[PDB]
Amino acid sequence: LKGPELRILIVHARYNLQAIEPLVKGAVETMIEKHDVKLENIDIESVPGSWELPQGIRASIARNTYDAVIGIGVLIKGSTMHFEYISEAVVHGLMRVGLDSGVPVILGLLTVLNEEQALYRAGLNGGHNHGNDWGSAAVEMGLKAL
Amino acid sequence: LKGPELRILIVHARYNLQAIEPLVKGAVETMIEKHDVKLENIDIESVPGSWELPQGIRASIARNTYDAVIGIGVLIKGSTMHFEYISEAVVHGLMRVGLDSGVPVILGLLTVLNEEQALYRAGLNGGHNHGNDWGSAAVEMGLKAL
Amino acid sequence: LKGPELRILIVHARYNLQAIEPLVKGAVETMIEKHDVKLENIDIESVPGSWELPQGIRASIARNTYDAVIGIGVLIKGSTMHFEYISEAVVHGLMRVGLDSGVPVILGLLTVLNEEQALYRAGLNGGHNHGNDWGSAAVEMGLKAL
Amino acid sequence: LKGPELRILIVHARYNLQAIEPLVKGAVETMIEKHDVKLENIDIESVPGSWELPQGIRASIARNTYDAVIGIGVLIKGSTMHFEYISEAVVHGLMRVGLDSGVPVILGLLTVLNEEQALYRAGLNGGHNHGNDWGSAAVEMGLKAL
Amino acid sequence: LKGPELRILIVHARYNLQAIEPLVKGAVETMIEKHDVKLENIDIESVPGSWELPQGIRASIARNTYDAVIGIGVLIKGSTMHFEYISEAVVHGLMRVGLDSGVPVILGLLTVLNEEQALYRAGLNGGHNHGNDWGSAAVEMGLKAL
Ligand SMILES: Cc1cc2nc3c(=O)[nH]c(=O)nc-3n(C[C@H](O)[C@H](O)[C@H](O)CO)c2cc1C
Ligand SMILES: Cc1cc2nc3c(=O)[nH]c(=O)nc-3n(C[C@H](O)[C@H](O)[C@H](O)CO)c2cc1C
Ligand SMILES: Cc1cc2nc3c(=O)[nH]c(=O)nc-3n(C[C@H](O)[C@H](O)[C@H](O)CO)c2cc1C
Ligand SMILES: Cc1cc2nc3c(=O)[nH]c(=O)nc-3n(C[C@H](O)[C@H](O)[C@H](O)CO)c2cc1C
Ligand SMILES: Cc1cc2nc3c(=O)[nH]c(=O)nc-3n(C[C@H](O)[C@H](O)[C@H](O)CO)c2cc1C
Repeated sequence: LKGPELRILIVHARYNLQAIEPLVKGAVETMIEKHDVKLENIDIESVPGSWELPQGIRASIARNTYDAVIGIGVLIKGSTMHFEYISEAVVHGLMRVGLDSGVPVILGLLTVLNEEQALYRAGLNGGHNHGNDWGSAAVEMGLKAL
Repeated sequence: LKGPELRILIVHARYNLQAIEPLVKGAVETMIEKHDVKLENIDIESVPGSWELPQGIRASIARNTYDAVIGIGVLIKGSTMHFEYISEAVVHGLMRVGLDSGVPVILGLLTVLNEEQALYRAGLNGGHNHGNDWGSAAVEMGLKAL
Repeated sequence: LKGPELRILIVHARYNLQAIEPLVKGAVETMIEKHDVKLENIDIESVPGSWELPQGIRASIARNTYDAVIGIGVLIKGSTMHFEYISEAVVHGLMRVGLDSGVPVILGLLTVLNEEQALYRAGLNGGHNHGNDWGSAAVEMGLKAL
Repeated sequence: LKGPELRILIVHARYNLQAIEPLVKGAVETMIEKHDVKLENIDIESVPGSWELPQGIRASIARNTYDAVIGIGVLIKGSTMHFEYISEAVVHGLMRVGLDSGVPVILGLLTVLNEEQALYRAGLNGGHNHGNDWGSAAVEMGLKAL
Repeated sequence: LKGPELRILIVHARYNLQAIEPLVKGAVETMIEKHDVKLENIDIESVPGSWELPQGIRASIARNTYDAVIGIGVLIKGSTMHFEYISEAVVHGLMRVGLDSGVPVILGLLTVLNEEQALYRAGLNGGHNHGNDWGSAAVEMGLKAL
C-alpha cells in the first residue's frame, strides 16, 4: 500500500512526552518509509492534553483537507476516577468526530495503569511501537476513502 | 427465508485472523447454502482493526447499496484498559452507523477474555460458529427492510 | 385509562422464547382486557435478537404510524463481556429511537444473570409478569402523546 | 432570587410514591415560598416509571413553553443489572433533552442501593429533602436563561 | 503564548466552594499574569451544581462570543451511585457542548473519592493547583481556534 498523494494529520497531546515522541516518530517513519507518504504532506499539531484531542482534530478538519488523521495521547490511571471518565469521553469523542466528518480518525490513545505500560507500547524496553501500526492504518483508511 | 436478490456487505478486521476466518466463512456459507444468497452479491472488505469497523462500514454504505451489513472483529482483554474503552466505542458506533443510515448492521464483534473464548465461538474446539447466526440475521433483516 | 383508537407496535427478539412469549402475552392481554385496545390495532414483528431491536423498531416506525411501541428481549450474562456491551448499546439505542422519532418506546428488555431471573419476571415460578406493566405504560404514553 | 413570571414543569415517575411525593412537595413548596413562583405557573405531569422521564419531558416541552423543568424519579438497585443500565440511559437522556431543546432540565433522579437511602434524601428519618434544592436550581436556571 | 485579545468564559458550580475558589483563582491568575489575558475579557458565571455545567455553558455561548470556556466543578463519591452516573453524564455533556459549538471547552471537573483529594488538586496541603493548567489550556486552545 502506497499513498504518495495522501495528506495526513497528526494531533498529539503533550503530557507524557517521553512516550508520545516515540509514538509520533514511529507513525511518521512508517508512513514515509513504507507507504511512500511525502513528508510535506504530513501536518503535526499539538494540544495541551488528551481532553483537547477531539476538538483539536475537529478544528483542523474544518480548516484544511486530510485523507486521514491520527489522534495520539496517553492517559495513566491516577488516584481519582478522573482516568476512567476522561478515557471514556475522549475515545467516544474521537469516534464521533470521525463519523461526523467522514474523515478516518485512527485511535492512538493509550489508556494504561502506569508509565511502564505506555513506554512498552511506544517501542521501548523490548516493546513494539504501536505508532507504526497507526501509521499504516491511517494510510490504508485514507486510500479506501478514495 | 430466501434472499436471492439481497446484496450483503461484510467488513472484517484483520487482528486474530485465526478466529476471524472461520467467522466470515460461516457467515458466507450459511447465506449461500441456507438462504440462497448469490456469491456475487456478497462484498467482503477489510480494515486493520476493530476500531476502523464503524468507519469502514460507513464509507462502503456511501459508495454502493446493500440490504444488510455484518461487522466482524474480535477484541481480547489485555493488560491495559484499552479493551474496555474500544469495545464500548466500537459497539456504540456500529449501532450508530446502522440507525443513521437505515441499513441493518449485524454485530459480529467478539469481546472476549482470551483467545480460547474467541475460537470457541468461531466453531472450533467443540464450539458453535456464531458467523452462521450472523449470516441468517443479515438475510432476515435485509428482507424485513424491503 | 382506555385507548380504543390507539395503534401499538411490539417488536420482540427470538432468543429465549420461553421467557419472551409470556412477556408478549401479558402485554397484549393487559392492553386488550384493561385498556380496551383493539386486537387489530396491535402489530407484532420480531427480529433475530436484542441487537436488532433498535433498528427493527426504527424501520417499522418509518413504515406505519403507531402511538407507542414496546421493545421486548432478554439478555443473559454469559462467559464473555458480550452481555455488558450489548446491554448498554441496546438500551441506549431504544432510548435514542424514541427521542429521535417522538414516538414513545417502552423498554421491555430484561438484562439478567440467569434464565431463572428472566422466567421469574415473565410471571412464572411465583413471579410477576412485567409484560403487563409494559402494556399499561404503552397505553398511557400513547394517550399523553395526543 | 425571585421568579414571579417563571413557568416551570415537573414530570415525575410513579414507582416509590413514598419517596417521590416528599420530593415533589419540597420542590413546589420551595419555589412558591422562597422564590415567589406562582402555583398556577407550575405544571405537574407524571409517567409510569423513570424510563419514560426523558420522553415525557420531551413531549411536554413540545406542547407548552417552560423556563425550566425538573425530572423526578427514584431507581433502586435490584437483583439484576437492570438498575445499572436504566440509570445510565435515563441520566444521559435527560441531559440530552435539555441540551437539544435549550430548556434547563434539573436532575431529580435518585439512584440508590435501598429504599432507606431514598427516603433519607426525601427529607425523612433525619435527612435533607433534595426536592428543595432542585426547586431552587430550577428557578435559578430559568432566570439565567432569560 | 499571549492572548491579549482573547475573551474567555468560566462557569463554575457552587458545591464545595472551598475547593472551587482556589481552582477559579488559579485559572484567572495564570491567564492574566502568564498569557496577558485582560481581566475585563474574562466572564465568570456560576450554577448551583455540576449537573448544570453543560447547560450553563451552552446558554452563555449562545449569548456572547468567547474563544474558550472552562467548566469547573467538583464531584465527590457518596453513599449512592449518584456520583458515578452524574460524573459520566456531565463529562460527556461538556465534550458535546464543545464539539457542537466549535468553541473549545476545557474540563475543570474534579471527580474524587473524598474532600482531601479535591483540596490537594486545588493547590492546598502541598498539592498543585490544576486551575493554572486549565487557564493555560484555555488560552492555547483559544489561539489555535483563530
Ligand atoms: C487531575 C488530572 C489528571 C490528568 N491526567 C492526564 C493524563 O494522564 N494524560 C493526559 O493527556 N492529560 C491529563 N490531564 C489533562 C486533561 O487531558 C485535560 O487536558 C484537562 O482536564 C483539560 O485541559 C489531567 C488533568 C487533570 C486535572
Ligand atoms: C494496545 C493495543 C491493543 C489492540 N488490541 C486489539 C484487539 O484485540 N483487536 C482488534 O481488532 N484490534 C486491536 N487493536 C487495534 C485497534 O482496533 C485499532 O485498529 C487501532 O487503535 C487503530 O488502528 C489494538 C491497538 C492497540 C494500540
Ligand atoms: C456470543 C453471543 C451471545 C448472544 N446472547 C444473546 C442473548 O442473551 N440475548 C439476545 O437476545 N441475543 C443474544 N445474541 C445475539 C445478539 O443480540 C445479536 O442479535 C447478534 O450479535 C446480531 O445478530 C448473542 C450473540 C452472540 C454472538
Ligand atoms: C425489573 C424492573 C425493575 C424496575 N425498577 C424500577 C425502579 O426501581 N424505578 C423506576 O422508576 N422504574 C422501574 N422500572 C420501570 C422502568 O422505569 C420503565 O418504566 C419500564 O421498563 C418501561 O415502562 C422497572 C421495570 C422493570 C421491568
Ligand atoms: C444526592 C446528591 C448529591 C450531589 N452531589 C453533588 C457533588 O458532589 N457535586 C456537585 O457539584 N453537585 C452535586 N449535586 C447536585 C447535582 O450536581 C445537580 O446540581 C442536581 O441534581 C441538579 O440541581 C448532588 C445532588 C444530589 C441530589
